[PDB]
Amino acid sequence: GIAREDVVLNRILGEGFFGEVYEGVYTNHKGEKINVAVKTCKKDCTLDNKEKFMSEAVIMKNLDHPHIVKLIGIIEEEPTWIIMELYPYGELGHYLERNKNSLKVLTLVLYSLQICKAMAYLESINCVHRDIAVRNILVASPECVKLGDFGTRLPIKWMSPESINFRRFTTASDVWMFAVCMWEILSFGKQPFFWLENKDVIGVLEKGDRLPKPDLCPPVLYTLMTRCWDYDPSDRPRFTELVCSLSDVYQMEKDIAME
Ligand SMILES: Nc1ncnc2c1ncn2[C@@H]1O[C@H](COP(=O)(O)OP(=O)(O)OP(O)(O)=S)[C@@H](O)[C@H]1O
Repeated sequence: GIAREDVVLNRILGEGFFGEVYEGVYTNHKGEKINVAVKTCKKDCTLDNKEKFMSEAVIMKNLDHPHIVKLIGIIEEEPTWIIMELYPYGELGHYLERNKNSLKVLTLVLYSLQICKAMAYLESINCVHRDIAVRNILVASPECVKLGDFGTRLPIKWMSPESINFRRFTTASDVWMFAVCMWEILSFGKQPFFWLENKDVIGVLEKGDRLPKPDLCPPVLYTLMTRCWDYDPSDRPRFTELVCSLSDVYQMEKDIAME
């Protein structure tokens, strides 16, 4: 496994819920130097938050999809370190903001498809991710993003009506939220319903109003987003079907870009 000696902290990366995340270098059993992010848990909330820290680590440790953040190892002895791959382009929302002028639709559709592949995997195990948003999606390379580790100020503007109304979260509410994430991506990181305050969102939804089609979003893709935002969760597509529709859209946008 991994030993603390094999991991050195170089700078701060940022504050996570449970504690500071640092940038470091892990050295392999083969002597390879891997750039890592090291998650830390603040020496605090006795058992409960510290149990939740470890429990979330073990899930991510068992997760292995090419478009979910990669857990490299866990150092359990106090102070506990979770070693993740470092994703050098940071958060998708920031990365979309910076590269607004040069990103084309092909790529926006590709990031959407990647996330949706990750969700199809989660869907296969009836595991609900409740934080499918550009702030929670990391950029591994211009062509590769990874869904972060996020499955009580709730993300109301990202949430399905059932979730806002009853705190029900199912794979179908993740489908609703995933379409909101597509909307963020296609809008270059705008916050959904930025023009409202949280308390106002449900009532807008309840009357059938939806996020408008982003300017660079193909109509075919907006129709997919529309189906995702069906009020009735049974009528929303499943992720396995989104993956197929999204591959088709991607393939069309590539041909269009190439010709
Ligand atoms: N593998 C990574 N590569 C690059 N930046 C990362 C990585 N993991 C986290 N970050 C960044 O570190 C900061 C926050 O870490 P997060 O995991 O988002 O915090 P969090 O979601 O509260 O996580 P925990 O487990 O709850 S502390 C943000 O800047 C993230 O973008």
